[PDB]
Amino acid sequence: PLTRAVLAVVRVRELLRALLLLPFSAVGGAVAAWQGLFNSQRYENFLMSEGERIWAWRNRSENERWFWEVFAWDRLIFPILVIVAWEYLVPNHLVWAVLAP
Amino acid sequence: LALLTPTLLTLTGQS
Amino acid sequence: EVEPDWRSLPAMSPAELYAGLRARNWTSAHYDPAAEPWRLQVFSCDYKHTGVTGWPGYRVVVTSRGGRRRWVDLAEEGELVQLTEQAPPASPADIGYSHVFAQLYQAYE
Amino acid sequence: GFLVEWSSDFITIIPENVDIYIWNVFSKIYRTIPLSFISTTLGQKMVAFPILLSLSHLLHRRILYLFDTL
Amino acid sequence: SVKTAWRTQEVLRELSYTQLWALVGEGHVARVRFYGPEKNKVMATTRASAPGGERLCKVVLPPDPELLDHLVSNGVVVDTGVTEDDRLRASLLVQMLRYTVPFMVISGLFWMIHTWILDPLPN
Amino acid sequence: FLMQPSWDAVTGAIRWGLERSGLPELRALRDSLLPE
Amino acid sequence: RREAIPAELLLVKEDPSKLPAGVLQTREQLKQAQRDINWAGKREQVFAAVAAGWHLASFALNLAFWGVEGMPPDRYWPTSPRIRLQIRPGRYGNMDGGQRVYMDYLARSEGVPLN
Amino acid sequence: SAIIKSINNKTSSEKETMQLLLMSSSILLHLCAIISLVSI
Repeated sequence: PLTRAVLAVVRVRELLRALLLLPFSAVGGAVAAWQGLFNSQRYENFLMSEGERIWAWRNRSENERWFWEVFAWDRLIFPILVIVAWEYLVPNHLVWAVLAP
Repeated sequence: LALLTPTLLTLTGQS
Repeated sequence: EVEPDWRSLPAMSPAELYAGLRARNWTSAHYDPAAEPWRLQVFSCDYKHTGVTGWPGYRVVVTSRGGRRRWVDLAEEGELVQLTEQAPPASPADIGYSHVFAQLYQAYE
Repeated sequence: GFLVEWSSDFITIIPENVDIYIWNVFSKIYRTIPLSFISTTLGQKMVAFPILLSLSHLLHRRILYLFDTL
Repeated sequence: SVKTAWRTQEVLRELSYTQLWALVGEGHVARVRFYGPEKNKVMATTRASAPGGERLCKVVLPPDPELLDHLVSNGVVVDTGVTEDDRLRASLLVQMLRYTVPFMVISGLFWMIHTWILDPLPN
Repeated sequence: FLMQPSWDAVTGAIRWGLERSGLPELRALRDSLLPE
Repeated sequence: RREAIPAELLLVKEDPSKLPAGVLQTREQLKQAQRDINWAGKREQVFAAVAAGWHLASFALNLAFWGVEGMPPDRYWPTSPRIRLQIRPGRYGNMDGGQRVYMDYLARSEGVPLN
Repeated sequence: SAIIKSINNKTSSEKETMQLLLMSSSILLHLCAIISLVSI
């Protein structure tokens, strides 16, 4: 009767000790679930299907890729901005409006 | 910064 | 008095406060003795330097006969004038707290 | 000693490993800018989506290129 | 006339300084907003009763101390382009700018130590 | 301090923290004055 | 031993109806004042919390990436900036005693502790 | 506070355009200064 009473006391205090750390273990279990999703074979199948999709998309989008990488800023927007900005400053002379540019 | 200068020139009191 | 909730409170323009204060200033050319009483509470901010959301200048809470309340935002001291001055500032947009304080000072003559 | 360094070119003394490391760290730091910018600026309300996409792309590439020019 | 043209892209009409006076006199202007870096331009929104309905007109103001009494006398409602809501968003932006530097340095440190040890090149 | 982080703040903070915890550094002073 | 004080010499006596007009506050009013008191209590903390949550969301997003797995190779952006920028040595500034120091730089970059 | 409030008060989504222009031009000024210095 006495030893099981001591066990009942340790059981109640174990209830309290388990509940006081419940947010910590909750975040821990959520992290375990999170990192468990990302080592299956299912995630590997997803990664390989995405690889195929990227390959298909890259073979159909070469003109737009070159446009957005080499042509958009350097040869379309930058010279327009530069000329408009220069002519915004720079008083209404002729040496400054036409000849020096 | 020359576009916003008429706006920001009230923090000094001038026009 | 407790600071109201400036988000959920109807607003009033500074020019409206200026005109309504002229209409209650017996030394002005726009007096009318049929005006309803106003209760003005002039608030200044104290969390200006310690805490985001502080504001400059003054804020007036005008309560009227209906028991309802409105508020005016007098940042921006408009144009410097003395207290013994009766002339609007050439633009309804140059009304700051200097003109409002002029009117409050002259009303109690 | 110090003179063999002080009297030679500097891109031939320094390996490429450090350039690759700097570039990797920079790339990883600034790679979330398009999504961040897009999600910030998005709160005839839908005529602005293509322009926000354009600005995100151009801004990200400008940052990379400024690293390059420096 | 209005009857012999195509409707095109609502914009701001222009009053000189005088039909503004007559219009605010006849009780037709309904609300006025001041703007301009020197505070001498007006955007005036009329009321339905006017000839032409609610429109948005632009006026240039050359100093006239009779303006304010004229406006406030005829029930016009002046206005400033700021609501507590807008100021409260500017405050939020200032706070983000305040925080941007420490977050930047801790991100830089984290990515340095990540690249260096806990995810290097394979060999 | 969280609302307006500043470097002066962190310096003063670490100084006060030394005062509370590790100003007894000046007791390690006297304790290492043992060999001198 | 103690002395006694009449409990009518310790309490004020006035009935609210002997007050000016609007001095008595209703419940409608008094509750709104408590609402404003609470909101003013939490205002600054709330705003700083939002302004930091923005940055934290950005950092969590950058965390979710974790690397390159999922990113294919790109030919406009190789991994070494010298390929991209066309940089190579010339004829001067090249000493035969330089390669030695070169190596130790390498040894200190790859982590080799020998030096 | 004063800088931002002034560009808000003076000149829909126009305040956002002005604020983005402000921040962008400031960062670009600092970067241009640094690069031009280091180019000597």
